[PDB]
Amino acid sequence: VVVVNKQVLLKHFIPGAPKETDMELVTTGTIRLRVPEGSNAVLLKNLYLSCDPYMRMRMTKYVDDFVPGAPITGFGVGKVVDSSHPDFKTGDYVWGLIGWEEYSLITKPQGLFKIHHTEIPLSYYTGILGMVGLTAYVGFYDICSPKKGERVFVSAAAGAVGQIVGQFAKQFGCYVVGSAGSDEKVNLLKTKFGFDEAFNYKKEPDLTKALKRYFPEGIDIYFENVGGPMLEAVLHNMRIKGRIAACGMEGVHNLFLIVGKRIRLEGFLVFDHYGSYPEFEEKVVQLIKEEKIKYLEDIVEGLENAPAALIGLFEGRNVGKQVVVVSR
Amino acid sequence: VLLKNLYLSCDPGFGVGKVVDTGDYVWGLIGEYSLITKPQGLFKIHHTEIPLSYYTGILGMVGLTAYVGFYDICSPKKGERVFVSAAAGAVGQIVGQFAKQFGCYVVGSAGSDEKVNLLKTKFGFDEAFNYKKEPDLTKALKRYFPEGIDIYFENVGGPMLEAVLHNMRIKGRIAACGMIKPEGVHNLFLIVGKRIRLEGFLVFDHYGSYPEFEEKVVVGKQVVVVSR
Repeated sequence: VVVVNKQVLLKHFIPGAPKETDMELVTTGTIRLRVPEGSNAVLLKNLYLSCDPYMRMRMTKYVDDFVPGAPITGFGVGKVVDSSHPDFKTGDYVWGLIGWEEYSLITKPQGLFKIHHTEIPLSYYTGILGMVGLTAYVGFYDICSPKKGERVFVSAAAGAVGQIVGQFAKQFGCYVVGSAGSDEKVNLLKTKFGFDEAFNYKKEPDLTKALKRYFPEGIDIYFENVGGPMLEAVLHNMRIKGRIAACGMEGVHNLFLIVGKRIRLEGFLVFDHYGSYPEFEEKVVQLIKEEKIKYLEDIVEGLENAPAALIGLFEGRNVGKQVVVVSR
Repeated sequence: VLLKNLYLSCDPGFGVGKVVDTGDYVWGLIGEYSLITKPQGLFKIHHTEIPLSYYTGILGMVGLTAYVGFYDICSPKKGERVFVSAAAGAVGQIVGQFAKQFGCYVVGSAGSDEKVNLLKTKFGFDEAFNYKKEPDLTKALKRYFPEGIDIYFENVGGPMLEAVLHNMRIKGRIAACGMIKPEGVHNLFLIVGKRIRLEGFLVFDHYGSYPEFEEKVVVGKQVVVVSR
């Protein structure tokens, strides 16, 4: 039994900006609808794919590089078509690292997360109930060591992770301000996403002065997605014993302030915190069913459009988390 | 307290005195004699058997800075790989010896051969180099740390910090004790993929840790004297 398996490949490594033509759709590839006789594997029918900003790095030659001539890979959601592994069976829904294709043979099924809540749209497990949401959870609740009433700044706040960090922070009793690159997004953070305040970093000539304006008594917590001058502007406006969770990130000349302000600047990677996933799924499903958290998805239909969607996200032309629908 | 002042330190003041109005020896922030309105700034010197002068440095603020910065902020473990900038300075020298005593591999940085060669003899450093006869600090640190750096005791900043970040291991730790528009660091994103903790501290928050500290093992740490 053989079926068409369209794929989106990385055409080649790149050094500036990315283009639709750095990827290619191939439609002359096939797949058996069975896992190899003798492996403990699972074959997935892929439903949804996430476009996440860290995927830019994988296109240039210390995470795992993409491979030229092979399917682009990334987080997504699938249905189990066939499984010779004890922990999965036909019809189970899962999320994990999958190919940019219609079908993925998962050789190591233990890298998959079981979706227990098939009653909440499955595309959620590409973001808020996925890697993105789990990033925000561990970055805020763990790395920031927050306390009620503290003063929180989120850069790229309009992005998928930032929006979630801000709502966890508002829910925690913090004062919350956020940064974005367009008026449409600054307004949504206030009107959709519960942020106390928000500005367009591009309307502002002096980021230090801007942050002063929103934080008269200074900043306790910075959720960092950006770096550079924005970081310098935070350090100038940071309070004693403040905390910076470095989730993502030219030059910073401001660091000596870390000494006199007793600042903790710590990087993390969501990949170390998979053990926190079951707790996280429980909390966030509950918030969503309680209608206490808000979430917008940018939905693009068809693999054929995935390259454009990814480049769209890279440029910041998305509004809320960017999702590709492969099928059903 | 009216104190008769015995010893003065020089950092960038601290000293040791005797209580006149008694016989208690103390250390703390002092100015011949000093009137003290607020005396919580004065600590007792609970071992008059050790020479008292040492309470301007190694049994004083300097030593306490090294202690809390290394034992607390760096979270060290035996066998880890430690780099100390300004190693020849009063704090650095002490950090390095706490680290060697803790079982760590220890390398240090200084600005003159007299001090470098001093660090690699008297003060027990495994390695030491002179930052000014080194075109490429990144390459230099690589030379002394083939398997990379777990811990950086930071006194300097700038390009040295960039050089440490390039050479730092996963989950490494930087205790920011001091930093000399300053020079930029262009390297910080490495903090993300390496899961590095970069934390500043000020000894002034840690006066409570002093009793603990005092109970310890048993061109110089320079004490200017005043009396007998």
